[PDB]
Amino acid sequence: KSPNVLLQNLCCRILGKSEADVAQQFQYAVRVIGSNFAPTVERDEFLVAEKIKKELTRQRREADAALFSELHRKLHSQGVLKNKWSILYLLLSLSEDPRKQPSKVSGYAALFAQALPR
Amino acid sequence: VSRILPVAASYSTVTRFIEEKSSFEYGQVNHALAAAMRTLVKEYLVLVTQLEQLQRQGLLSLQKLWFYIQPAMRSLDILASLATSVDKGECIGGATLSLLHDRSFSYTGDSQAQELCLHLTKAASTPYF
Amino acid sequence: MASVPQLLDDLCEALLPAQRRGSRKRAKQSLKKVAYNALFTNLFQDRLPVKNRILMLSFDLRVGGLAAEADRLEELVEGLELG
Amino acid sequence: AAAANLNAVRETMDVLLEISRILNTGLDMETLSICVRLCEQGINPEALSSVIKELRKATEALKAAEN
Amino acid sequence: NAVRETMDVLLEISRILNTGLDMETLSICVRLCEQGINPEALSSVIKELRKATEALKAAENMTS
Repeated sequence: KSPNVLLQNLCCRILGKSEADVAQQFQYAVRVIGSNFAPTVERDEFLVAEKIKKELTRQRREADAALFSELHRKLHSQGVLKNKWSILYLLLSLSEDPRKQPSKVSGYAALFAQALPR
Repeated sequence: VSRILPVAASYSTVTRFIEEKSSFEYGQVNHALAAAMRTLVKEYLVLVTQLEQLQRQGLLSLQKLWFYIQPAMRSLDILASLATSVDKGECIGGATLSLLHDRSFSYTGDSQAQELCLHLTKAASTPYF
Repeated sequence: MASVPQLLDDLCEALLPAQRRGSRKRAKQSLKKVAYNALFTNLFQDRLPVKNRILMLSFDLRVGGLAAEADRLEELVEGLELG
Repeated sequence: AAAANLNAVRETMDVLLEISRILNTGLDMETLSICVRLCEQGINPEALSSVIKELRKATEALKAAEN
Repeated sequence: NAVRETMDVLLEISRILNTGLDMETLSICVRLCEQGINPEALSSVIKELRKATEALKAAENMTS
């Protein structure tokens, strides 16, 4: 239940090995986590969803984007958490694109929008 | 507000210019320019909406907006300068590409403007290419 | 290394800061008796990797705004690497 | 009430599973809740995402080394 | 000197752990652990004895 206990168990699962077997990996992850414990950018799921849809279109997955938007509507209807933005950011960072070949154009955040920090 | 007004004036000019260069008689080149500008305008409007979300949070200041509008002001200035150049030069085609290379050498040195113009130039020369 | 009662009495008197001098002697004896009772209870009644536990402690410090103290303790632990 | 909580958790988990399958993230069910709920304690989303990416890279390296 | 330095490092770690453990207690604990005493048993007895010592100190302060 402790954040450290959760980290140890998650490292064991990610490595498929013991926590002591991931102790060095666990140590690196612990260093990374204690480096920053809170997000430096606020939670505004409108922009997060906009980025998700933009990525889906960049993946030529407009139908999948519509399915995702409908899922977002259903999930916000089943809202049970208050900081979903972080979970959404995690899902976007965990997202992979086997549906498209690897080639992308760089976006902007200062010509485009940069997250005003929280 | 007058200082902020510059970016909004750029927004209005961009709306007008993306409408004007949207015509097929303005060319598919001008159409692509307006489409890329529309993507950028979508980014700007999304930023505006996020700021409006902060205003619904009641947590925005003229400094905060202006500071948040500072990079936005710079981006809008770059885009609006490009639009004003395209309209005043009426470039359509190889002249447009030549002006693109010229203005890219002129916006060289500023990495934000240089990178945005590089993306726009690649996208716009894709059709002529 | 001493007799379990001997070391228990030494440690109990160490915790004990010890009215009459007979009262002080009785307080020391009571501390020894309580320690003996606790040890007997533990015996009659009778995990995480130590590296993992130290990692959890340092993570708690760094989360608790003690990232520097976590680093100091981690340095002590790494020098250690009794359990 | 607790059955309602369990049902809601299952529904949220199913929604998240669908979101993950649509994102093609490759994240496993083991990060059903443990991954999200641990970050729900207020973890830095960027740091947590970076840690997850590092774990994924290390796991891929470990799988390649085992193979 | 090796035992003393190890005890000093362990005491530094414990002070970082905010345990308020004594060096004499550290040496006694080292002896017990080499003797085969459960760390859990030692720590539980330590906590119980610390509580008892605190209660006795409070009582004697009211008993002055």
